[PDB]
Amino acid sequence: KQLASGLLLVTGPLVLNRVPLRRTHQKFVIATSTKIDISNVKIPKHLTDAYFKKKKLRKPRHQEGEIFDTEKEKYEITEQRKIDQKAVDSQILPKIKAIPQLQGYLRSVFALTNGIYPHKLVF
Amino acid sequence: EVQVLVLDGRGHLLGRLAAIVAKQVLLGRKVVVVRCEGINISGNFYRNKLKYLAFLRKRMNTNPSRGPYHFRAPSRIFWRTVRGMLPHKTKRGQAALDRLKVFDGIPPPYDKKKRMVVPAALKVVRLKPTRKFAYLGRLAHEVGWKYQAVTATLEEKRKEKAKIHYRKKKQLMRLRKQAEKNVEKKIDKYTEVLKTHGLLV
Amino acid sequence: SGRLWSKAIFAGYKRGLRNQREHTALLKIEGVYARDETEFYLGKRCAYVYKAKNNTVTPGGKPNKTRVIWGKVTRAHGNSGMVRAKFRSNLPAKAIGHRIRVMLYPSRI
Amino acid sequence: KASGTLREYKVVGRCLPTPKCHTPPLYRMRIFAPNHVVAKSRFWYFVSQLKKMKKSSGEIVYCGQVFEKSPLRVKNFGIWLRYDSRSGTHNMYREYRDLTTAGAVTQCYRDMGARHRARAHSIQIMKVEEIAASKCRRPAVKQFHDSKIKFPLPHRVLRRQHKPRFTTKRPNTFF
Amino acid sequence: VFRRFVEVGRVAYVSFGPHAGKLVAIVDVIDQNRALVDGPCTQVRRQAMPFKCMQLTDFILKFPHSAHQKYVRQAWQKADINTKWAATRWAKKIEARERKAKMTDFDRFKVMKAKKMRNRIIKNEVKKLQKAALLKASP
RNA sequence: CCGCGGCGGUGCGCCGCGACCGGCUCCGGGACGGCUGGGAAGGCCCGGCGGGGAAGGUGGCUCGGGGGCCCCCGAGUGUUACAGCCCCCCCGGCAGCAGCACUCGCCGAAUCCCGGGGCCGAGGGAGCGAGACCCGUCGCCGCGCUCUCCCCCCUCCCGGCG
RNA sequence: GAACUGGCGCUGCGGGAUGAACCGAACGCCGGGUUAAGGCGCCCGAUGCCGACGCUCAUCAGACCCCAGAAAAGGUGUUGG
RNA sequence: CCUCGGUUGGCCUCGGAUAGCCGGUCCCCCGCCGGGGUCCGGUGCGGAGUGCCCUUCGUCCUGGGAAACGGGGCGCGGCCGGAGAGGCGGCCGCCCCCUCGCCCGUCACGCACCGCACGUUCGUGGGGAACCUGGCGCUAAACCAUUCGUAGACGACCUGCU
Ligand SMILES: [Mg+2]
Ligand SMILES: [Mg+2]
Ligand SMILES: [Mg+2]
Ligand SMILES: [Mg+2]
Ligand SMILES: [Mg+2]
Ligand SMILES: [Mg+2]
Ligand SMILES: [Mg+2]
Ligand SMILES: [Mg+2]
Ligand SMILES: [Mg+2]
Ligand SMILES: [Mg+2]
Repeated sequence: KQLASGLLLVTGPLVLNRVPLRRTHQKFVIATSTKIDISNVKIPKHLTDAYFKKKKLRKPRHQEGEIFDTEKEKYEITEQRKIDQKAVDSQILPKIKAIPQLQGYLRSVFALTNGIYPHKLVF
Repeated sequence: EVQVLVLDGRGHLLGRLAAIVAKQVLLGRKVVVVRCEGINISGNFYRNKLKYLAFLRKRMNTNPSRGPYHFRAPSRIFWRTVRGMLPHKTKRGQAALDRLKVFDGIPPPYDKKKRMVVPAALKVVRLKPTRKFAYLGRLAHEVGWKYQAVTATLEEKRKEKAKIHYRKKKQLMRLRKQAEKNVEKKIDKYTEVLKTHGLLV
Repeated sequence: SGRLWSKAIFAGYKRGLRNQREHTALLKIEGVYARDETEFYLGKRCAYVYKAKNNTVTPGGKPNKTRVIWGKVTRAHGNSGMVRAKFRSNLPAKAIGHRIRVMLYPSRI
Repeated sequence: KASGTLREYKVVGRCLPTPKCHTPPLYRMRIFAPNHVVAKSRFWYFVSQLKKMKKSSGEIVYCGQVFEKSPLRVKNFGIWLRYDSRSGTHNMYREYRDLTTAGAVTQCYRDMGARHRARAHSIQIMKVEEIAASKCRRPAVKQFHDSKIKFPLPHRVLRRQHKPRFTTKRPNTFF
Repeated sequence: VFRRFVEVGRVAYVSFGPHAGKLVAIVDVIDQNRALVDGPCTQVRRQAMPFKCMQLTDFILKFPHSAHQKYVRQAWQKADINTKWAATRWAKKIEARERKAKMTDFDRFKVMKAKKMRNRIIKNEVKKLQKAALLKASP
């Protein structure tokens, strides 16, 4: 589904291409003509943009920056995100397993060779 | 194209070939033109020879050593034609010139490569069949070139070496045509998918 | 693991025979040799990538010697590909006959 | 007069009714012009040469295009026209094969321009008829009267010389 | 030489132009450059078309020149062209040239994977044919 | 004084991305209608009763050339034949109609909708009302609902739920 | 040496390679769009159109207002009448 | 360390004709390989540069198909070919390894860095001084000066010297 802010909520089947539940901009992606029917799947209601909004920590009560904030440099995957990814992927993996060799198609990375040109390509 | 582009000047029209080449080299794209003795110029041979004999007569009479340099080799003849189509007096034009390379025959870093031909400058498509033309190589040998005979011999020796490569290619391609004749049931499901998608009609 | 951008060549600024306007550049994209083919690229973002001596901060990375002048393709220029583009700072003349990427950015597809 | 694809206009005109002949004769002519604006102007040129009347002393009562009666059957056209060269002027007769009579006159304008260098303003076409092949005179047209006409297409020159501009294989012409 | 000519009733293929890719049979010839072509069953009505656009085919119909449209379509229906052509080697060649253009990104992946095996089976087996050819040590 | 507080204005230390709105412009689709010779031709109805005509001459014939006295090519033959073409019909019928079969026009009070690319954002107290008080979400223009009552279809804290 | 109008002088800009006067057009500093005259093989922005029809072979071909080079007379070279 | 930036898969080749070409086969003849003639196909080139080859998310369970005769080792030793600018390419024997790598499946994981650009290759790039590090090695010329006069305005040139 597309979110309320217009950012597209997309996912990679994380067990396949290392893309979790993540927003992406509509104008910055290439939509292909290949669709998989994902009707009757359950998207949890708590996936607003406020969920994926970036959380910030610095700077609580530090004006002169001399002792560097060497903590929080590691963004930690909250367990809540883990269950949501597994929950959404649980009902989407068997469905993508149906159409043959979709996984390898999704495992692959789109690229250009010294042949084809994007205008000639029909996605 | 990152790779250098090799062209076969045989059957090509001097000005028609150079105009394409000059633009092609003004945009980067290092270009090599081999077999410069195969370039053809439109018009009967005698009137083209007179055009170069006129160019021989253009010369600074006070000091010809500073006058126009009448290069005689067909490569140098073609190279000079391109030089007129480039801004050679400016830095951009000089840099473009260095990207070009011209050869008589085919020297042996290039004979092992697939030559290319431009149709927009071919004598077959640009000249009416009932028109007289002239060879650059024959014209050059008649205005001072000293290497018509040796190039023709060396070019012939190159041709025979190519035939051996072509007989081997046909041998290996026939062997491959036999190969798909053998493996047929282990390939049918892979042939068919390429057939649904336009490859191998 | 992918080229991911169209490769084009800086052909020169828009000009007459004796007046050149450096604020737009003419780019020849490999593979497009007609006006009607250019419709795909008419809004995409074109980048000119070069290197220098001093290191310059790289977003999402460490400092390096690469610098980029950004721009975007405006409208087709004449009967055979060779679209014309505008850049934030007018391109240096040393880039003529060099590579400019067309970056497949904002896509109407 | 410039050109384009010519169109045949029938133009009917007359003088304003002067209180001497309250019903002046109506005059009709066949004008070949790119558009009705030019056709009306060409009408007065031929009429003022023909009879003593001007645009000020006359009017157009009708100016409409004449659609081809049979634009789907090949036919041979005979055009009688006169034109003035660098020397004195001449009367001339030519024959053309075309589906539409306006298409024949267009051919005549190009053929006249290509051979005798006669610009369109130098040409006045007086007569255009549908000519039966038995009555044709120009061998250029007589050679196309055969129920079992037979010819190949000998030299098929490559016209896509720039798509691609670079290719390993030289083209072939015979087909 | 000259296997095919420009006859009355010769079927030609409109390479470029408004009716590019269609099939048409000429009815009459004009001024060495235009021909009165007409294809009733190929959805191209009767009109003049220059000789520079059409592509001559081996198919020939028999009917009088300047024949009316009803006679061409029946001669097109009997000994019908759309099955001889289209299942001629030329036609399936251009239509497969069309399929390649229409191929989508997912399809291009499947072809790339399929072509990987296709050449793998060929390449690993031609090596068996050459090694089988090496057994040549006869005087 | 503190809150990673709100509300107002004013900002960003640099480098950027996007959104909608408006002005200007270049293009792209989709559909509607008018006029004409109330379009010209054209398509189907094996067009049906025919009459007439000729050749870029069908069949049939004549002479000359080849393939197993039999089958193909060329040249003279004319009026329908084992093809066709043109005019007149005594009259046509149906469909579509400047054709999403791209033959040939001019148009929009007889004209509307949607989309894309590019450049631009100038200006800054518009409150006749409360006697403004958090900041004028205001003028003109086009609208929607309520101060009237009923219905109809999804729904919904639902109330138990099979 | 005169007549009418325009221009140069006093005038920059685009085109004519080049040029006081020709052709277009007259000017504050800029962004977008579109043109004029003129152009679009390459120098050099633009025809890298599957441009239309013909004519023309030149052993001094021809190639665009002012303009920068030609006549009388000839040709069984070809094309049309 | 100082400096120069480019680039962002490869194509390893008949000769050529165009009013013709390309491929394949059966018989004759050139010292068990080519050249001819028949026959067979394709020819808007599909044995196709509008083409071909490779194709990269990495692994772990885990089967089915391909192969096993294989790959990769700057590991070695050796052979052969290329002189037009060979500056290259091909091939044998030994040694390490594993049935791994190629398609279709089973199974789960990796910073999933929370929308963002210069990302991705060539590349262990080219160039310039310098330290350490081992092994194999070599121990010279030019110019001046001085002579010579086959030379000479001066330079330059020809010359000689345990
Ligand atoms: Mg309409
Ligand atoms: Mg403001
Ligand atoms: Mg003036
Ligand atoms: Mg003065
Ligand atoms: Mg003044
Ligand atoms: Mg000027
Ligand atoms: Mg001039
Ligand atoms: Mg401007
Ligand atoms: Mg010019
Ligand atoms: Mg250009």
